[PDB]
Amino acid sequence: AALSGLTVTGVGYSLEARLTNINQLEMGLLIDSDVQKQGFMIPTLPPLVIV
Amino acid sequence: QRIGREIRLTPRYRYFNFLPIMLVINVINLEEAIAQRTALDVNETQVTPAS
Repeated sequence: AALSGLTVTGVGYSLEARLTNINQLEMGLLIDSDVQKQGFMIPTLPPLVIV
Repeated sequence: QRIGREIRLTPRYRYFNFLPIMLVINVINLEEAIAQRTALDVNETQVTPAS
């Protein structure tokens, strides 16, 4: 009774394929380097004195 | 944007024609004549008065 009305059919499919080219036409992941340089400088402070 | 090795031939020639003389013969029904009995077409000189 629970299976009354059950019909099962296959609709479609998906297929995995990889394009192994021996010459290849992809650009991968580009690798670079950049330089960030900082400037740190040191001032004076108010004076102290005894008279 | 592909990589491959190729081998090429460069053909160079020409056929010229000088002599304006030549003959051709056509052969037909060669097999049938030897396949079947053939003999002796007579020019029967029709002496049975009709000519």
